[PDB]
Amino acid sequence: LQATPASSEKMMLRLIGKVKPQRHMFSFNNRTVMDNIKMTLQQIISRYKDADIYEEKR
Amino acid sequence: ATLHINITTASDEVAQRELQERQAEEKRKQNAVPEWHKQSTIGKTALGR
Amino acid sequence: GGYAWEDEIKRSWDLVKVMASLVASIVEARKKRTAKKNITPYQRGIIRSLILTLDCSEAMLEKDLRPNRHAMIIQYAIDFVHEFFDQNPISQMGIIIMRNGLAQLVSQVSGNPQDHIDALKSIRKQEPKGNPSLQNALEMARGLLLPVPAHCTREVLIVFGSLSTTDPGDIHQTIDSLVSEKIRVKVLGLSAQVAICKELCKATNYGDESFYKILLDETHLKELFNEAVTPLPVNKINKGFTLVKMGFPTRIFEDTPTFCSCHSKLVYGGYFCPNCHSKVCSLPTVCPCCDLMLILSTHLARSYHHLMPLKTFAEVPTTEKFRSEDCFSCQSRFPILKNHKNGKLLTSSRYRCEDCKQEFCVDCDVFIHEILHNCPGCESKPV
Amino acid sequence: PADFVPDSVSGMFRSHDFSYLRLRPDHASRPLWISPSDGRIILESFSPLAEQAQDFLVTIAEPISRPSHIHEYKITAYSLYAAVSVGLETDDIISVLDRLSKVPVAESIINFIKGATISYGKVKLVIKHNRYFVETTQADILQMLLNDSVIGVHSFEIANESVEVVKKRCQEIDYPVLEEYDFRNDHRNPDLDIDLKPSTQIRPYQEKSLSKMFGNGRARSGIIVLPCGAGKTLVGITAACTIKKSVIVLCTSSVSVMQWRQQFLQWCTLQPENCAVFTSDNKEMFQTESGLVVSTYSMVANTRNRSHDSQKVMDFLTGREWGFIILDEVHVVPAAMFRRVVSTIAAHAKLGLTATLVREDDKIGDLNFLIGPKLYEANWMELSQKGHIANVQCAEVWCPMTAEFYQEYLRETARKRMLLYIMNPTKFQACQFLIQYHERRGDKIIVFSDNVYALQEYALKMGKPFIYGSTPQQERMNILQNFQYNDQINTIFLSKVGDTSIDLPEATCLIQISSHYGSRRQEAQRLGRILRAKRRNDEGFNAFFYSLVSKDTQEMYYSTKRQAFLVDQGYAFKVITHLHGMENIPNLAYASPRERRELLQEVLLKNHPLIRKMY
Amino acid sequence: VNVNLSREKILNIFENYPIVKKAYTDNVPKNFKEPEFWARFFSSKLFRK
Ligand SMILES: [Zn+2]
Ligand SMILES: [Zn+2]
Ligand SMILES: [Zn+2]
Ligand SMILES: [Zn+2]
Repeated sequence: LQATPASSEKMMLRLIGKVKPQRHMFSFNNRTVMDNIKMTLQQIISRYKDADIYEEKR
Repeated sequence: ATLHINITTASDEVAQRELQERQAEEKRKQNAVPEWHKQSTIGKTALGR
Repeated sequence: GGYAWEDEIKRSWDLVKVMASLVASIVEARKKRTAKKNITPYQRGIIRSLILTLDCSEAMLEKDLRPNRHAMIIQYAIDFVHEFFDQNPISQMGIIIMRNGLAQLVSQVSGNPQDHIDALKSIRKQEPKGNPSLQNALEMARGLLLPVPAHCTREVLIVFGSLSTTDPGDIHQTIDSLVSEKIRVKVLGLSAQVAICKELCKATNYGDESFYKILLDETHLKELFNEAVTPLPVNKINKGFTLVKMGFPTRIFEDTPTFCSCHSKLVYGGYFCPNCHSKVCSLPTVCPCCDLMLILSTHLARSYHHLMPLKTFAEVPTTEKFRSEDCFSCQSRFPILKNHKNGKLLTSSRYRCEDCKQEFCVDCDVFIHEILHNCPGCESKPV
Repeated sequence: PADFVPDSVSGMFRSHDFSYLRLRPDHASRPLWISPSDGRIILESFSPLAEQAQDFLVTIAEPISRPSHIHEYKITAYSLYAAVSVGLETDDIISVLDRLSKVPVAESIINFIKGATISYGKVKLVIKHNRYFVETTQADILQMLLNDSVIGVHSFEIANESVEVVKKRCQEIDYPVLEEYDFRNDHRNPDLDIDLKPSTQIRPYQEKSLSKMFGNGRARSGIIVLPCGAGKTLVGITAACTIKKSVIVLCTSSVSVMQWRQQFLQWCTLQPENCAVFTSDNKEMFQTESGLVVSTYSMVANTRNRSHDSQKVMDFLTGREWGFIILDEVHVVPAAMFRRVVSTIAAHAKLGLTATLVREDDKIGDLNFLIGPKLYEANWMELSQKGHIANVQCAEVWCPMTAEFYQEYLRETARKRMLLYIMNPTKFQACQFLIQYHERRGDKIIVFSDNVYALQEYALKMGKPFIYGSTPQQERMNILQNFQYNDQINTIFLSKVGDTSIDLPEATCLIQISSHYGSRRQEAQRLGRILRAKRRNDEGFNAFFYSLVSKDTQEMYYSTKRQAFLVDQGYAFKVITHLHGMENIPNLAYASPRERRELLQEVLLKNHPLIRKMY
Repeated sequence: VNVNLSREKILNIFENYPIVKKAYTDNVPKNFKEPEFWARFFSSKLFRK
């Protein structure tokens, strides 16, 4: 997940997929919406990455 | 900030403690007395090229 | 409103202010001699099945004992195993540790001290950790002492280092089960008096609260470990007076190695079983071919001195006329013994025996109390 | 003597055979040996009743040396002056020394005790309305002074500049001057509400030093020496809080003035409106009736034409009767006009805080005349073993000089010889190897060299930052911040800037490439910059001190002279004539003979409003 | 931030807290995997309560 800092003007969230990798563009208007959506989506990809690591080890 | 958990089978974790022991060994090397300090260097040859 | 630095100087040099000192030592020695006057031929269980429970918890990492608690307990347990198998050869022993809330049996109940020494040496390398479980250790010892025969006394020695224990169940039911199985538990504690250990010792020892012992310093731990090698005196209510069948093997001599019946290895010497003609490596052990105890005369002889202990020698009166100027056992001259200027022969080092009335010095007195177990004067008497 | 028959083995003793003193029967408990020749006291620490004698000796005697087993003290006049001042009467000292010594106390030592202890407290220097008065309780003491008569109950006014001459002259006579401030009974000087914050804890050795200073309830002017980082500044704060009068503090650097102001406003309950700084940028003084002022020796003792504002501030300092002066780094007080700062300022109590109480000249013995008797010695081994300061491993690496370098060393003058023995390639190799080894261990390293050209050459050869006098201040701050935080910069090359009072990050390794002749003060100041490390709480931690010297040169002589002070503190400099890893290091600076020859030839190459426009 | 979850720790959580084991039975074989369930639980108000 590529996210934009608060110092930048345009708010946009880039998504990177796995196997050519799929790329998606998610632009937003408000900075609180970016903060909430990036922390929620970061938490869920952290959970999914931990699950994938545990499945790969087993 | 972000939260990560580790699901362990308690068999690798012992090895992880061994890894910590490795770091402890590094802590022994950081506090290790230099070889010229622990013993006398008089009988050895002089420093040079 | 003042300050500490504005006070007067401490003047600790000025605070320092500068015979019958042998009398001051000998009154303490007499108090030591008074505690030995309780000599009784109490019946003791010679054949013992001792279970040594050693703590291996986080409280074993405490450094009040040099250098850490866990290493000293292991070393003194090694010394205790050596002394116990030196003084109680017929008795068997197992070793259990409490680690991570679990009872780990590290050496099975056997009469060979070398296996227990190797097990303790192996445990010495590992680091103690966890919260100890008294109930798990007691249940493991109860399982270990179940096949012990009725003539062999069932004893457990718990070296408990921590102050609190976590059990998976009710420890009082375990205590009641141990009481019902005639298992006697002695607990040596390291920090303070734990109530559950005191209750367990009182219940297992028929109300005797003296079996819970707590050290004071290094030498007190040595003395407490050396106290446990003596067989515990049995109660009058115990009626397990059974004849025990054993044979005395003969040391076979052969220049050709043979397979032993116990380990199936090539050993030159051995001891052929008098019942089934099977050889063993060491004694005293059960015969692996017919389940018979195999002991020597010396193994029985090592535990006779508990059965007829000597009465402690009496301090001679100062005014009483001494029989000999020198010692009797080692003919050491008793000195002038003038503790102060007009002491004369005060607290004369002669120790009168209760039967032969012979005179022994303090060296002979402590030597008979430690190494010998028979009075030379009582044997020199032409009875 | 006591009719002792001289043995043939007493031939080479120059009248130091003390065998005539009969050994006591109960001697084994007594831990002392009193020498009648010079009052030197030999103490055994390993015996019982040693510390109960050690406190007695550190109250009545000055310790010459404190090794592990046998301690050596000196009975001197100034130690006895502080001994009687804190309440030890004459007969008590003789009785305790008689009780605590194997050999009997000789009559010469007893007579020395009586002579030094009596006739003390007769003459006293008091200050009344910024005017020095010497006062005596006995009348004829005024009439027996007819030689150094500087006159301008029984007391006469002396000049402010002549107080040092009076103190010297009265010390030559058997009437030493008593300099004690009864701040409890002093009401002319207005008090301060200065007090330590309750959150600040004071270490026991600091408490012992301040108990030496304030033993009798009166502030006694004197000198306190503590290691760098042991909290001498906190001792100054606590002394100011004890006296509770107006305080003037003198320092050597403006950054030291800033640090002292910061320490005052942090450890004690002093408002910033009571604090004033006399520096170039700041010259505003406190407007209250009492307070703290902090300044530098140079500005206070400036004989040059100072500015009008600084002149007004100096008039304010001189016209105000100060209750306390704190002279930081008192070893520079015996200088030419740094001596005069005790004369230009009328201060009742004078405390000199230092770490390096040595000078190469004898004027360091003039501080008892200027400030007062040496109140407290800190035992640097006792503080190191308790973790208060670092446990340094002092060492001296012997770098042999090469054949072509040593030939040029002998056919040269001393000034060029000084440059030439620094730049020997074996010292380059040793410094490079030590830097690499202690950087692999993860140590912050300071390399000291007083030669600026050598500092630059070593830093350029080894790719490390260098700080010297001509470096700009912002570049110095940037380099020090990179040294403190950036892990790629673990070695800094510092000139004599680092020897004096500048703020430095904590370092655990020091390599002394060169030095300023036989300066013991600079040696101990350099050692003091690794004595306050953060890793002292770590078990087995040791700091390192390397003095890289050229073998068979005059650098050996100066190195031994500099190390002569640290062996008095107890430090042992182990020689290192071999380094394991010399032959197997990847890159050796000046290993090839042609590179060494190029380095040698580089070192040898070193030595009417309208007419104004036309002009 | 990383936390290590041993299998014995999971069993102790189940024994001491039957509410967590009740949530384990109807979610882990049904919807999401066990580490995802534990990461959701550690960030929930139930763990704080
Ligand atoms: Zn065998
Ligand atoms: Zn058999
Ligand atoms: Zn005898
Ligand atoms: Zn007898």
